[PDB]
Parts: sequence; structure tokens; C-alpha cells
Amino acid sequence: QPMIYICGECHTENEIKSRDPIRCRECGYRIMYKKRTKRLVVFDAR
Amino acid sequence: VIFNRQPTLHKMSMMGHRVRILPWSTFRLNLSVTTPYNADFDGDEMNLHLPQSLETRAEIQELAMVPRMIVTPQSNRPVMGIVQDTLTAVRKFTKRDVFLERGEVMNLLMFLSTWDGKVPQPAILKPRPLWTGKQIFSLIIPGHINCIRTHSTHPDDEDSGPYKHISPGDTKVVVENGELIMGILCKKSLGTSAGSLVHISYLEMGHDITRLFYSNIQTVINNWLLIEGHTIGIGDSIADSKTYQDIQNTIKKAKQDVIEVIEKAHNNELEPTPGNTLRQTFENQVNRILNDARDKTGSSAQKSLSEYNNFKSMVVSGAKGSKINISQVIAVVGQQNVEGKRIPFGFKHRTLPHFIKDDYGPESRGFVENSYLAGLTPTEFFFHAMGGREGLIDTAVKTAETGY
Amino acid sequence: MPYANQPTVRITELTDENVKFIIENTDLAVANSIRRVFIAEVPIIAIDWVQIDANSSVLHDEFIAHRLGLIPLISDDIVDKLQYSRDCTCEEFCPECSVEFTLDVRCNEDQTRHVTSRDLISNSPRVIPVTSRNRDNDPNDYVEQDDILIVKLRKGQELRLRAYAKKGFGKEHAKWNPTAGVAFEYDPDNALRHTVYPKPEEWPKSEYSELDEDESQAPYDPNGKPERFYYNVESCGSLRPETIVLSALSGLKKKLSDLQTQLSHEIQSDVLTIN
Amino acid sequence: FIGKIPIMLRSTYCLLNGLTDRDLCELNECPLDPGGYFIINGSEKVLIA
Amino acid sequence: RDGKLAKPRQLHNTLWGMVCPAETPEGHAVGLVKNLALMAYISVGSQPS
Amino acid sequence: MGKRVDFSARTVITPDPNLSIDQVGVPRSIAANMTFAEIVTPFNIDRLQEL
Amino acid sequence: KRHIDQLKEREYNNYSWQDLVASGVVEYIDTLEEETVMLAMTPDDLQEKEVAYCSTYTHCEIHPSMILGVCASIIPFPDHNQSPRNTYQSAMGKQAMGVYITNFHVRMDTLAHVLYYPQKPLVTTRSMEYLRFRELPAGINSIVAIASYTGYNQEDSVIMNRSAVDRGFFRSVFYRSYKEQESKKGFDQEEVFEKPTRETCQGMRHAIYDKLDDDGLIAPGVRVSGDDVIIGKTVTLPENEDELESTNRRYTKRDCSTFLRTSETGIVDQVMVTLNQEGYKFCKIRVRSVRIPQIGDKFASRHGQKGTCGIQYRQEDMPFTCEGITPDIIINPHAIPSRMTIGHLIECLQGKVSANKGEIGDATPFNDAVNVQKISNLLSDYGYHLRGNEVLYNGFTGRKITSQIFIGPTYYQRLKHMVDDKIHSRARGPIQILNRQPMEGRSRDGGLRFGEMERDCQIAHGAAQFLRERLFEASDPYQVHVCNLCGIMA
Amino acid sequence: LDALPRVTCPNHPDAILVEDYRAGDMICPECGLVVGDRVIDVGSEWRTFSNDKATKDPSRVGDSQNPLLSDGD
Amino acid sequence: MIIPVRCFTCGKIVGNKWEAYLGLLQAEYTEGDALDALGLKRYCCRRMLLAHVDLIEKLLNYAPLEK
Amino acid sequence: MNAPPAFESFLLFEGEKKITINKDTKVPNACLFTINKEDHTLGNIIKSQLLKDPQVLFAGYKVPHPLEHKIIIRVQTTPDYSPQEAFTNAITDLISELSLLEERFRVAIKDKQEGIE
RNA sequence: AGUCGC
Ligand SMILES: [Mg+2]
Ligand SMILES: [Mg+2]
Ligand SMILES: [Zn+2]
Ligand SMILES: [Zn+2]
Repeated sequence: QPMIYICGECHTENEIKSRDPIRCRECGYRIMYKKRTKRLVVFDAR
Repeated sequence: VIFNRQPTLHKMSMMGHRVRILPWSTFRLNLSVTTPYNADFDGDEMNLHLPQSLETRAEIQELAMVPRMIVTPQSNRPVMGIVQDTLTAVRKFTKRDVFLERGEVMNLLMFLSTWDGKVPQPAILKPRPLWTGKQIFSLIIPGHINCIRTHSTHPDDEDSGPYKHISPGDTKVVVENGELIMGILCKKSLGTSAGSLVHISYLEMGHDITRLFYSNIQTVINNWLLIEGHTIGIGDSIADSKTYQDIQNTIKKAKQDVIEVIEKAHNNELEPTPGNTLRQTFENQVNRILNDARDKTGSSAQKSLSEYNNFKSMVVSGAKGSKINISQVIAVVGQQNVEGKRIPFGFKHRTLPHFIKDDYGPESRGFVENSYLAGLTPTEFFFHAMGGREGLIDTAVKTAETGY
Repeated sequence: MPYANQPTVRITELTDENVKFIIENTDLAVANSIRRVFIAEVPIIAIDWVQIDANSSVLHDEFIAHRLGLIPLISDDIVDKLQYSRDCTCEEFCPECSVEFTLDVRCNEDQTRHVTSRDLISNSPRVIPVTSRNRDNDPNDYVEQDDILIVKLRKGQELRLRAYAKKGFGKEHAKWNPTAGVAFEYDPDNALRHTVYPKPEEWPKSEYSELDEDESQAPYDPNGKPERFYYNVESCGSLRPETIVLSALSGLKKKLSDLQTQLSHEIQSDVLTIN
Repeated sequence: FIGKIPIMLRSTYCLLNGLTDRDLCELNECPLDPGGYFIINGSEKVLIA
Repeated sequence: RDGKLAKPRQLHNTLWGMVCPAETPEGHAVGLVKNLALMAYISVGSQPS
Repeated sequence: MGKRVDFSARTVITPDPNLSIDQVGVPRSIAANMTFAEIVTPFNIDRLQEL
Repeated sequence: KRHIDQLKEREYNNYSWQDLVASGVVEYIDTLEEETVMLAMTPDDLQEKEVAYCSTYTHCEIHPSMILGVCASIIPFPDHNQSPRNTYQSAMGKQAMGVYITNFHVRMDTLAHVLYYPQKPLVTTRSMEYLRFRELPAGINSIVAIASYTGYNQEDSVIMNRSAVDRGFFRSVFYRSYKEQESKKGFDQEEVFEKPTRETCQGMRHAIYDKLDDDGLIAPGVRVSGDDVIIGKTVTLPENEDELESTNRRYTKRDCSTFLRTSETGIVDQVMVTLNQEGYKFCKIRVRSVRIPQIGDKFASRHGQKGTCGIQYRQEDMPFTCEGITPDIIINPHAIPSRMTIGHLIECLQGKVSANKGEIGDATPFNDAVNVQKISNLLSDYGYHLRGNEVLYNGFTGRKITSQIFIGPTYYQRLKHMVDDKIHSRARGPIQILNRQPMEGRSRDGGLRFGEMERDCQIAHGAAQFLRERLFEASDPYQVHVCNLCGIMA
Repeated sequence: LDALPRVTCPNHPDAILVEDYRAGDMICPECGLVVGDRVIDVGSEWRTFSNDKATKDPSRVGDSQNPLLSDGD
Repeated sequence: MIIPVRCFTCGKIVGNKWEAYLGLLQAEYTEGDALDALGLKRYCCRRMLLAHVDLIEKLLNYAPLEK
Repeated sequence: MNAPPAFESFLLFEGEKKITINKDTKVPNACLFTINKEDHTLGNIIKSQLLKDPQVLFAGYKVPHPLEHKIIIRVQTTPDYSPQEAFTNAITDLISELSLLEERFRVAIKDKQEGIE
């Protein structure tokens, strides 16, 4: 469920885990950067 | 596999090699084959083809393989000889003053390949063990390869001096029974010159042992280099107060003499040389003066170089650059010119707006007084860029036409 | 054996920061190899695994991981109690072969926050922290000792991660350099003529050349050999300078004794047939 | 209305032309960006003299 | 383009403080693509009236 | 008369003095990706079986 | 000088360059008019004059080093260099990487290289101030020795201090942005961003669809590689025109999803979803990759000396001096004399004095400073050899090196062009259908051309079977039946 | 051989046929025998412009003229 | 960007001297002396601190530290 | 990418052994020791301890290729004394010098100094 | 196409 999408500026979640238009509610922007995985990823310090 | 490069100007540009697997991501090449490919490592790509049968692998191994591409039929002299840094280190190493302790010889012996295993007796037994440079080199030279002469560097005399009885001087390169008897090695001995040592190994003992001989020489000399070192610094670009005064004074003599030729021309006292016009004569005469000035001063700069100098060691070895480069760095850059003649009057009868109309004097029209060390004055700088552009453009235009 | 050349040591000068000393009656190769050991072979503790929960900072993830990888670790407490990841039986990491750190910070204030190693904390007992006032109620205070600066943050940015430091040595990665600097010098009057000065007057005499306090400059001695090596080991602080030298000598002894045992194993196990 | 003409970036007809260092940092545009080039379908297109 | 040696490739005398002396490609287009000098400026045009 | 070929490779080149004159050092990725077609004999069969 | 005092005053006054033009003390001169003026080089010369040259001047140069264009001004002491040497630097300086604008973290540029720790140059030209080059540096100050050391560095390559690349020297981040559109596009065919499944779609390359999110595109922070499919686009197509069920399976829609074929490793940095100018749901996704300087990456000083990193050594094996300040790069001494790039050498000596004094150094070309002897003299006051050399010890056997090596700072650039992108090999790839011969670029994983000229070379080799192998059996071999009674293939 | 809705594994009736695009081969998951006549999507294949010029397209031996609006271009 | 922890050349830790450094320039402008008080004798460590540009302060001004 | 993992520089491989001894046939009484996963730090020191020994005729080491962790040591002795024993003794001797160096150092630190720990 | 690499 990709029901995240941090907004253009209000940074509120978008809750658009479907086919509806990607307009952020409350906030006018429609550029939606995507939130990180809960997945763990390691970096060796090297 | 056969590896190659483009453009493939001639058969030596594409040759068979054996792969040897290493870490990281680039093709590694034995430095000495750089010249027949005309590569550098300034960023050049190379392409490799792997044959796919025993018949083609046989055909490459027998015909195209690099120890067999050594003496080219392009001009019956070797295609490859010792290059770059090793070549300067070989010059430095064969000089008669080099001596090694038991430890350094054992270390060099250890890097050699065909070494019989018998440490030769040091040329000096007492007061302490010492091996000379030439001596250790004699272990590398194959079975009995034997040259002569090939001394012809700028060391000794333009020939009559050595006949004044064979005061060994110290520059002839004599080898016998495959053992180096005397004299420094250089481009003239090891280079791709028709009469060279590498030529005699190939011609005498066969291709394979010569192939191991290139490998063997480059490796031993490079380790010695590691203890010896080599560098270049402003120390190499500096002469003395006396040379520098004499350089200025000699340019002052030349410039004043040009003004004399201009005054003779304006006075109309001058007469043309037969077969030419008055401008051509004036121009022939001023050009003869500024070149002669340049060469006299260059020859002065060559005279002042101390023997320890790193800069003189690269030119004299015959590693990179020439005598003329030393002149430009130390004494004077010299005349600039386009299409042969002096910088044209691109403006109305001028070269730059900085000058007065009609100024044939050497500075307003071309000739730069300063050296690369002193820096070029603004005008001198721009006229130099005009002369450098000719060199850039010619490279591109010539490249297309020869290609066709 | 009836030719082994003793080796006598002398400490000139010592601080908590550097240790400067002279070795005499030894070979250059010994003097040399010992130097290569101070750099490469002294083992130490540095961050090796970084797992990042959140990164909203003005910096990419690996960049935070990297800078963090270089933060110096007080290994004054013997790293010998703590094993290597490979020899240690456990799956992955463990308390006996690893040290655990956590960093969790966020900028809620209307003021630019600086994130510094003091914010990184040892889950491990205070015998292996970051080099920031964990031991320094130092009367010689430098009104900072912020140790290092991991990143900078503005309001609303957060950084949450955990990291597992390991023992490893300088031969594998530069973060495990025990040295800040390692000066080495010998024969400072160039007596042996191992280097040749053209115009020998232009060179400045060194701090040990004083022996010829005279301007006579570099007297020759042809029967000589190398003697009297001068050192200046400087520590980055991740390890006491005296301890770096002593551990180096031991590591090199352990390394040599192992080569001897391996060589013994060549004739003891599967007897050699060289004769 | 007859049509839409491309604006050269940071000219007096751009929105960027009056703003200080603070507004431009705010708008997400680098104060040090020279401007002077068109933006066409998301590509920076510069004309050549 | 591609086969024609010429004098409009060589730095000309008049390019003094007008166009950079040494900032033109090293490829086949050498000297044809030039780069404006630092102090150089270019007239925008005006009515002769 | 000139066409693209298969079994071909290209990289940047760097110098190696410890290398013989007719050797060329080649990266692991190119060595693993490139192939040579060997034919099986009744004796080297055991080595190929290993490969 | 009173006009100058107003220009100092500008820090809090309305006085400006336009006021300066209004005093009529400066003029604008086009190239046609510049032909007829008598133009003094510098106030100095216009002053001393009495019977020295002439006295009719009408204009004077505001500063002679202004004749340089933008890239040529980065290069310090350009007048101590051989002229074409300056031209190669103007190309390469433009070629280097670094930070290219500050707001770059939110720009979706197709391809970018950002350096970790750019430094402003120790040696500078006064013009560089006007380039904001202090704000956006392109490289790093190396400690450099011109030595031969191990011969790895011959012919324009360089030995590097591997611990220096480890402590983070010249590290870079690299970004590529992949972009994709959901076109409504066709008559009845339709595109959707969604996770494909081998049950109900056509295509299914063996590459892993499992990293795709349920949205149809991956998510930030997940590690990606050479075969990963980053965005899941599908094309419902056939519709149902092939009568009957046409269901078996995988019949509803074909696959055409977008996948890695250029960034053969990295992390997903960002995933950005929006809608583009056409109004379609649109996507951009960025991957950050980190390039460590390695054998094959290409570098250059500012005086047009490019060369490849030929090997890297530990900080143990580098040669070292006194304190043991081991050099990060060793550039081969045979490089200088034939190219005459003497200015590079002044920069070490200028660089050594600036760093050591703590004051940044001037290297603007045309001045009265006589700059070679006087820089050397400062350096001696600091205590080094007055002309730069140092006694460096051999890093291996600890011995002293017989001569001295020239060492000091120099700004160096890591250039765009890096080995990991160029490397290439083919072992039977795709085949183009106009020729049934191998592909051309790496973009289609192609082979290399065995050109007209390479062919000619093999004839001279008389290796005919190999010539026959390469122009035939290795690329495009075909069997045709021809009639004997007439030579026609049909 | 007219029967091939992508089916041609001689030993056992096909299950699926996977495309090893880079090696240019058609592979059968539960054995190993190729069935090639490789074509990794002929639309990718025409893209034989690269070092050669491209956005005037000399390689343009084929315009598209958007036929899905008309009856046939 | 930010100051690199541990000088490239030799290895001496150095990020720790940055904040102290900017305070010195506000005080004693003698950059040589300021570098000297921090203890960066040898010039590679000195170029490290001497040549760096602290780009992070400009970067901090973009409104979203969250993307 | 083709760069080895950096730990592979010093860890012995599971199918390898630390030292290997092969005879030379060019000259009588001589040996070639292969030291794997070692460098100049080890190779250079063992060369110097052997050259100190007066029964040794020849001693030298060479790292065959820089990218490849391995050194070779050639040693040759008089017929009356096996070359292997000189090598073993040369290490033990060296072990003894370093041990005495360590004892003298700790004691020298033990000399009236303060802050020694 | 153009840019660009040698
Ligand atoms: Mg090159
Ligand atoms: Mg190149
Ligand atoms: Zn002659
Ligand atoms: Zn647990």
C-alpha cells in the first residue's frame, strides 16, 4: 500500500493507494515525493 | 588474443598478446609496447578480440604475436625499444661512477629472469665489495650480442676529439661477447634506431630470447630507479646571474642590430638581394638576425647547465623533449610565426592596437624576449597563442587528409 | 645468535599526544618495518556497520555513513578482550566482537543544530566511547572538545541510526590508522651520502644535524653504516602513543612467530622432501 | 490572447528578476545560477550567439 | 564542416580582448566555436534617428 | 567489408611495468563474460568436468 | 583616485559602474573602432614615457589579463605555459566535476556527478573571484610529487595514495534520473503504472520484478543493480481482437517496463510522482551512486596535464618526508619537459608558500611581482629548500632516495570521464534486423567495428583465416541455396 | 514447422520460454538447450544511431506519421 | 560541503578544529597565527582547514530539510 | 566493478598455505620460499636478517606483482649448511631482537617518566 | 543532430 507520498510542501501524507488523482489534499501541489521503505539497508563505513 | 587501437595506421598497431588476469577495470600493457600503438595512458581506450578456434589461435600465435612484431619491415629497424622513465634510468645507471653494495646487487639479481645464478665478482674487491653499473647490465645482455659505436649523443665530440688518441672520453659504447665493456647507454643504443642493441638481439639470438630481454631490462632498471629516484623542479629551470646577464645582453645586441637594419631600409641605403624584392630582402635579413640571436643564446643556455640537472638528463638520455625545449624554458621563447612568416598586420598596418603603425621592430611583430620561466608579457602572450593555434589546426586538418 | 645486533632504545620526549624517541644499534629494515607496522598493523576499533532508520538531513545516506566511519574510538581499554568478526563463532555481530552505538537527533528549535560525536552514544560500557570529554575533566580545557562534527541540521530534520564498530587494522582501511603522523629520520648530517646535495649549502640543517653545529656542512664517512634512527609517532588520540608502539612490537612478534610455526608446520606436517 | 512566448530565465520578465537572496533560496532556485537560458519541456535550452 | 582547411579557424589579430585567445575546442570544430572574452560585451542595438 | 563483431572488448588502458612485453592484463569482468569454445578430449575431459 | 573613493563608498551608497561611465572616464570600443586608437598597456607605461615610445595614447587597458575568456581564467600563471597547453586546460576545466549549483538536491537533471569535499584552490587568479568559483569549487588540493617511484606512473598515469582516497579523497556521488510517462496514447490500448505478474502479462524478462512496489514503481532507499526493473509500466493492447477467449494466460497486456541499463549499481535516492505538461500521470526516479577514485579514473592539474590513475598504494608505501607527509599523487617527471608546462611547477612553489604562510596565493598572469625568485625566497624563510625540493625516503625499504623530489600543493580535478562507464565486452548479443549483424552502441549491448582499416591490416598480416573469422563467422554467418543452372539465389 | 505459439522444446512440452536478452538467447527454465533466432524486440534494434548523427536522423529509413488516428497512413 | 574528518594526506583528525577556527577569524585575523593556535603545524593539515569552503550554511537555507 | 574486497589483501585463502618451498636446479644447494599474503613489511626484514648471517651466499626477495599479495625469497648457502636452517634461525634471531627491544622500551618508559599510562 | 572522447 503506497499510501504515503509526502507532499510538495505541506509534507502531509497523501493516502492515495489507488487510482484517484494525485492532488495532495489541503495543499495545492501535485508533485509527490515518495517516502522511504521500512526496509533495512546497511552501509559499511568504508 | 589480438589487441589493437584505432586508427590502425600500420600492421604494428594490431598484435597478439597473452591475457594475464588482474583486479580493477582496465587493460594493463607492458609499458614498452606503448610506442608501436602510439598510445599513452592519458586516457586512451584499446580493444581486444579473442579468436575462437585452434586454427585462428595458431595463426595469431605463429604470425601476429608481439615478440614477432619487433623489427618492422616499414623501415628495417626495430619498432620498439626502451621508452620513457626507464630509458632515463638506464642512462643514469650505466655511467662509470655508479657502484653497488652486496645487498643492492643481490636485490637486482633477484629481479632478473634468465640469471644463471652466479653472482659475478665485483669490479672493486677492496677496500669493500662494489659492483659497477655496466657490470650488472652485462648480466641482462643475451648470450653474446655485440654492438659498437652508437655513442652519438651530445657527449664527447662532434668527432675529431676521440681520434686525438682514444682518451676513452667516456662516451663510446663498446660491447663484446655479450658483456658491456664501456660507455653510457641511451636512445642511440637502446632506441628504435637502426643500429641499436635491441636490433642486434633480435637479429642475432632469435625473437623469443629478445622478448624476454625487453622484459628483463625494464624490470631491473626500474628497481634501481626506485632507490635512485628522478624528479624535476624549478631547480632545473634556473641558471645563474652571469648566464642571465649575458642572455639579456645578447638580446640587447640583436635588437639594436635590427634597428640598424630598419634605419638602413628607411634611409633607402639598402639594396635588394638578387632574385628577390626589397621587402623580402628586408624580411630575410631580419629573420636571419632573430634566429641567429636565438640559437647563440640557446647554445649559451646549454653551456650553463650543471651536470646534476634533472632537465639536462632527460634531453641527453633521449627520453623526452629536445635541446630546443631547454632553450625556451631557460633562455628565450623566440620568434612566433604563422604560415612561416612573422605575425601579419591584422589591423591597419599594425599587429595589436598597443603598437604604433608600421613597427617592424622584433617585438611588435612576433618575437618574444622572455622565457617560459620569466613569463610572457600580455602582447607576447597573445602572439604566442597565434603560433600555438597553427599547431592545433594543422593537427586536425593533416589528420583528415592522410586518412584519405 | 652470534651476530644478532642488540637494539637499544631511548625516549627523548613524551606527551599524551605524541611520543618521540631514538633507536640505536639496529638495522634500517628493522627501523623501516617497525614504521610500516605503526601505520598498518596496530589493530583498533572504528565503525564498520551502519544501519540508518531515518535521514531527513541535507546530506545523502552514505555520506553520513562515511564521516561517521572515521570518528576516532578510545581503545585505551585493551582491544584484545574483543575479537574479530570472522574468528568469533557468533552469527554476524555480538557483544564480544562488536560495540554498539546509537544516534538519534532532531532539530525542533528555530536554531541551526550541529550534530557531533557527543550525541553518538555507547551502548557498550564506558571503556570505548568517542574522544569527547568522557575522560577529560581536563584542567587544561579548550572550551570545546566537541570531538567531531557529523553534520548540520535545521528545523524539522531528523537523523536516527545504529552502528557496530569492529576491531580491524590499517592494512584494510584508513579509518583504522592508529597514527595521526609518523616521522622517521636517520643520518641527518648525510654522512653516509645516501642522498646527494647539488650545491649542499642551500639545504637547511635538520633538528638533529646539530652535531655539526658547524656550518662546515655534511662531513663524509665511507666506512659507515646506518645507525641511530629518529622517530616521532603522533597519535590521533584513538589510542595512547606509548601503547601504539608496544602493541605494534607485539603484533609483529605474533606475526613472525606465526610464520615460523607455519614454516615448522612445513616439515612437521607432511614432511619436506627437499633431501 | 494570441499565444505563449518562452521567457528567458532571470530576465526582467521572469519572476526571479526582483527577488533578493532570501526569496530565491525560498523559491528553491540557486542564487548563484546565472540564468539567461530558456526552459522548454523541462529542458534548459540556451541559445548560441 | 568536415573536410575544409581555412583561415577562419586561426586566432585572428583583432580578437584582442574581444574573444578569449585560448578557449576553442580541440576537435574538428577547433577555432570555429570561440568563447567570448571576460570584459567583452555585446551591443544590443538602437535607432539611428 | 567492415562489420561489428562479437567476442570483443574495450576499456581504458594503464601501464604495468611488471608485465612481460607480449602479456596484457585483463579485468575479471571481461574475463568472465568472454568465452572460448574448447573441444573435449578423452584426457582433458576430467579437467573440463571440473570447470 | 577620487572616483575610486566613491567606488569604495558603494558599500553604502548608490554610486556605481554606470556613474563611472557618466564621468566619461571609461569608454566602450568595438573592434572596428579599436583599430584606430592608440592604446597603452598599463598605467605604468603611460606614466614613465618621455621619449620611450610615443605620447599620443587615447585609451588604456583596465587590466591586460582580461583578454581571457571564462574557462581560461581558472588556470593560474597561464603565461608561463606553452600556448596550446592552455587550450587543453580550457577544455578539461569545463570537463571536471564538483558542485555545479547549490540547489542541486531538488533538481532532476538527467545525469550529475557531485564531489564530496571540493576545496577552493590555494593558488588563484584574481578573476576567479568574479566567477563565484570560491562558492562552487571544482577539485581538491593534492600534495604532489613529481617522481618516478615505481614506474607505474610512466606515460601520463599517476600513482595515488590509497589511504588518501580512503580517508575520503575525491569521493563523488553520481545521480541518474530515469523518467517515465503513462500515456493514454492509443485508440483502445492503454498504459497503467502497476506491478506486473507472470500470470497475466506478456514480456516477463528473467529480470526481477519483485523489487517493484504495489504502485508499479520502486521506493527510496532500496538497493538496485544491473538487472533490476525500477518502474512497472504495462500496456493493455490486443484487447480481444483474436476472437475466442485468448486467455490461456498473459493475454490481456504486454510488458514494456523501464529498467536499469546504464546505472549498473546504486541506491534509489528519490522517487517522484507528479503529472507532466500533457496531463498524464508522470514519474521521475533518481539513483545515487558513489564512485571511488580507482585505476582508470582520469584527473588533471589546471595546466593541462590529464593522466590516468595508474595504480594506488597504501599510505605505508608512498615515499615520505621528515614529518612523513606522504604525497597523494605522484605525476611522472617525464611529463613536464616536452610539454613545457612550467606554470604547473610555479603553482607548487606558490602553493607551498601560501599554504605554509596561511595566506591564499595570487597567480594572476600579468604583474610586476618577478614572482619566480621572490616566491622562492619566501619559501626559504619558512625553512624548506629555497626552490622546493625535499628529501623523501623510500616507502618500501625505508631508505633515503639518492636525489630529492619536488613536492607541494596543486589543485587537481577529477574529470567526468570515468573507467566504470566505458568498459565493455560482448559475447553474442542482440542482432539488428536490417543487417542481422551485431548492435552498435552499449545502449543495445553491441560489439565493436572491425573497420575497413583494421581489415587492411590483417591482409598485411596474411592471417586470412582470422580475417575470414572476423568479417564472417564471428558476427553474421548465413547459408543460402542457389540454383546451379542460373546463378540466382531464388 | 507451423506449430509454435512460442512452443519448441524437443524433449518435454514447454512450460514457459524466457528471454535472456543480453546473451541473445531463448532459454527453457527446467532443462537447458536454447531455441534461438534472437530478436530482443526489433523496435530496440533500429536504434543503431549513437556516435553517428541522430536528431535529423539519417538512420530514418522509416517514418511513423501516427496512423492510429487515420484509416491508414 | 562539510569539513572532512581527518586530513586526507597524513591522517590527523581535523573536523574538530573548524568551529574553533571561525571564532579565531572574528578575533585575530592572522590566519597563519589562527591555524597555529589550533596546532595545525604541518601544511597538509593546514591546507585541509585552510582551503575548505563550508557550503552547508548555504544549503541549510532551502525551506525543506524534509525531502 | 572488479575491485577485490579489501580484507582479501591479508586473510589466507582456505585452499592456500602460508609458505611453500621449491628447489632451484640452476645451481646446487639453494631454495625458493613462497610467502603468500605478505608484503614488503615482512619480506624486507627477513632479507636483512639473512644477509647478516655469514654462511649465506645469496639472499633476496621480490614481490612478483604489486596487485598480487605474495613475495618470494631466494636464499643460497654453503654446502656444509642447509639453507632452510638459516631461514628458521634468522626468524628466531629476529624474534629475539624484537623481544629485547620490547623489554628495553617498556623499561625505558618505566624510567622516571609520568603519565606513562 | 549536436555535444564530446583519443
Ligand atoms: Mg598519456
Ligand atoms: Mg587519454
Ligand atoms: Zn652531422
Ligand atoms: Zn543477540
